Amino acid sequence: CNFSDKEVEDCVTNRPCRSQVRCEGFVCAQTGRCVNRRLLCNGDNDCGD
Amino acid sequence: SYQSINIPVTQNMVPSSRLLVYYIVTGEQTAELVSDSVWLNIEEKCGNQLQVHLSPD
Ligand SMILES: [Ca+2]
Repeated sequence: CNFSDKEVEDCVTNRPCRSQVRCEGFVCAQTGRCVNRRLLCNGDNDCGD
Repeated sequence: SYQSINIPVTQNMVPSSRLLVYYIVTGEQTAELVSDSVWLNIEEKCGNQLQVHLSPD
């Protein structure tokens, strides 16, 4: 048959999105992982990069 | 911004008062009680303000 049994299309949406899950910690710049503020400068790469 | 402490100074304060201000903030999973206080110097205004004088002078 064929690969790709799924299609995704772009949309325009007025609907609001609440995806902004809060991060009290440090939001990693590239990865956006929410690391605890205590893990900065501990010598471990707890974020990415 | 936060509201000022706007409360009027009351007659029960007149010798002196102490303002303490505090909040608990519970960031991450751990609470910290945060607080400050200042000494308030209030006028020695009497509540009844009794005054005495002789009628002739
Ligand atoms: Ca680290």
